[PDB]
Amino acid sequence: GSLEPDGLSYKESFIVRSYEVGVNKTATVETIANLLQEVGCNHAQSVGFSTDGFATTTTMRLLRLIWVTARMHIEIYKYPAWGDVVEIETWCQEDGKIGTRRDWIIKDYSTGVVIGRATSKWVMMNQDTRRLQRVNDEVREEYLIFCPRTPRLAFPEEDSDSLKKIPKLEEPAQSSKLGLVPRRADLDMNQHVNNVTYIGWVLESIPQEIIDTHELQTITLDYRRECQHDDIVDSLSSRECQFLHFLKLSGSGLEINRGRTQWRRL
Amino acid sequence: GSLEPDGLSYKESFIVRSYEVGVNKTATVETIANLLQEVGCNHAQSVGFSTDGFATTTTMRLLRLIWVTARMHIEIYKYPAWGDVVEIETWCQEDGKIGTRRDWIIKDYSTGVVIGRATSKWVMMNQDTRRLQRVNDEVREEYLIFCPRTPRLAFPEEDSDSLKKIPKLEEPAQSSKLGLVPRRADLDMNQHVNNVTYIGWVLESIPQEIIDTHELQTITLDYRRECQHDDIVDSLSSREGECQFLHFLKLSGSGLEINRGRTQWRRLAK
Ligand SMILES: Cc1ccsc1C1=NO[C@@]2(CCN(Cc3c(F)cccc3F)C2=O)C1
Ligand SMILES: Cc1ccsc1C1=NO[C@@]2(CCN(Cc3c(F)cccc3F)C2=O)C1
Repeated sequence: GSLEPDGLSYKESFIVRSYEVGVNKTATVETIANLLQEVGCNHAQSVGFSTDGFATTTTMRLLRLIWVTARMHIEIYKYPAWGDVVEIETWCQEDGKIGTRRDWIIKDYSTGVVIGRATSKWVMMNQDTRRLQRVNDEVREEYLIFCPRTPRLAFPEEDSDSLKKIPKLEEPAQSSKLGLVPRRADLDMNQHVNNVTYIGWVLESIPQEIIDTHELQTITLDYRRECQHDDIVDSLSSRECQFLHFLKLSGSGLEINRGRTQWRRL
Repeated sequence: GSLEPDGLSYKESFIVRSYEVGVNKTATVETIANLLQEVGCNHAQSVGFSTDGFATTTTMRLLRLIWVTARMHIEIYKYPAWGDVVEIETWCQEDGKIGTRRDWIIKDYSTGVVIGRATSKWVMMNQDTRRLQRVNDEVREEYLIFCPRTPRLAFPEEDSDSLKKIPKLEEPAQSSKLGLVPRRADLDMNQHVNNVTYIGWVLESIPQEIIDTHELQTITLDYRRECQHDDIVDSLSSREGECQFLHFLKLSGSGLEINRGRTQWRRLAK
C-alpha cells in the first residue's frame, strides 16, 4: 500500500485467499472488516501515528487520549471470490470537535467497479476516565493536516443509512445466542474482544434459514463498552430483510453494542 | 503463487498483516496454519485437483474417496513480523500404501533463510462409509505425476519429531479449557470445525504463565474425529528454557477423542 500523490488518502490491494471465503464461496464479512482495519493501520503508520489500534498523535499520548470506535458501517454490493484482487482507498475527515470519520471505498481492481464502501465514527477518550475529552484546535491540527480540506464522503447521499439511529430491540428477541465466551484468539493486544469477534457474535444471532437464503448487504454497529476476557455475552436479534441487534452482558444486562443488518436474497 | 518450472512443487508469497500478529508482535500460529492451507489449496487448483478441501482426482470422485488429515506437524524457528514477506514452497509425496504427505518450507523472502517447516499425513476415506482405504494404483498414478520422483523431505533428519507418536495424557489433566463451542466463523465449507480452530483450542489449554514467557516452536496434532456444529469440546493439557505439553481434545458428553497433540515451547529472553 501507499499514500496517494496528495498525501491525504491511502490505497492498498489484496488477493482474496481460499480460507477468507465462507459458505457463499466469497469473502466473509469478517475478512472485509480485517482488510478495512489493515489499510487503516498502514495509513496511520504512513503519517507517523501509533499502530497500536488507537492511532494517536504525540500530543494525544501526552494528554492520555486514544481514538475509540463509536460506530462502524459497512455496505457490500458484491463479495469478491478467491483470487480476486481488491483495492481499498481510505481517508479521514473531521467529525465535529470530539470526533473523526474514516471512510473506505472497495474496488474490484480488474474492472475498477466499486463493490463496497464503509464509514466509521471515532471519538477521543481519556484512557483513565473512559470519558469523551475535547482538545484545543492546535492539538486537532496535528491530524486534520492528514485529512482532505474539502469533504470527501463515501456516503454522500442525503439521509444515509450510515447515519441512521439504531433503537434498542425489545425482549424477548426473535433470535438469540446466549452465553458467548471470548477465546484468547479473540483478544486484541490490549485484552479486549477484537471487532471481527463482535461481527461474528452479531451474525450468530441470525436465523440459519436467513444464512441459507440471503447474504449481508450492510452492517452498522454502535459501540458502548469493551468485552473483557472473563465477560459472558448474549447476542440478540429481531426483524426491523433487516434485523436489529443487541449485545449485552449475561449477568448485568449492560449493553456492549447494538446493530442493524440488511440482507439480500442469494 | 505459481508452480515451479519442473511442475512438481508450488510457491506463494505473503506480506504479514497487522491483524495477523499476536502478543509477541509476530504472526500467530493460526496465521501460519492459514498460510500453509492457502498455498496447499492453490497447488491443488494448479494441477486440476478439487479445491473443496478433499483434493480429489477423477478416480477418487468415481470411487467416493476423499483425503482426510491423519497428522499435521508445524515447526517455527522465527515468526515473521508485520510487513515481512514470507515465501512458502509446498509439494506432496507418496506415504506408503496408507496415503500421501504434504510438506512445506517457510522462508523469510528478504534473506532467503528458512524460518519454519511443516509436514502432514493424509489417508483415503470413503466419504459415505467413513472407512479408511489403501490407495488403488489408478488413484496412485493420477497424483504421483505431480510429486517429485526422488522424495524431497522438509524433515530429512533421522528420527524426526514430526513422526514421534503422541500418547494419551492421563486424567485429571494439569490444565483444561472445558465446554468450548464452535462458532459459524469456525466451520469449513462442509460444516466441520476447521484446522485453525483445533490449533486455537489446543493453545487455550496452555497456562497463561507459559504464554507470557515462551513461544511455540512445534505443534503436532493426530486427528481422530470431526467436531460437528453442535459438539461441545474439552481441551486438556499436561507437561510431558524449553518445555513440552501433551494435549487431548474430547467431546464433553461422551468423552470421545477428537484429536491429541504435542506442543514444544522456547523461553523468550526479550
Ligand atoms: C481504522 C482504525 C483502527 C484502529 S483505530 C482506527 C481509526 N480509523 O480512523 C482513525 C481516526 C483518526 N485516525 C488518525 C489518522 C487521521 F486522523 C488522518 C490520517 C491518517 C490517520 F491515521 C485514524 O486512523 C482511527
Ligand atoms: C493442504 C490441504 C488442504 C486441504 S486438503 C490438503 C492436502 N494436502 O495434501 C494433499 C494430499 C494429496 N494432495 C493432492 C496433490 C498431490 F498428491 C500432488 C500434488 C498436488 C496435490 F494437490 C493434497 O493436496 C491433501
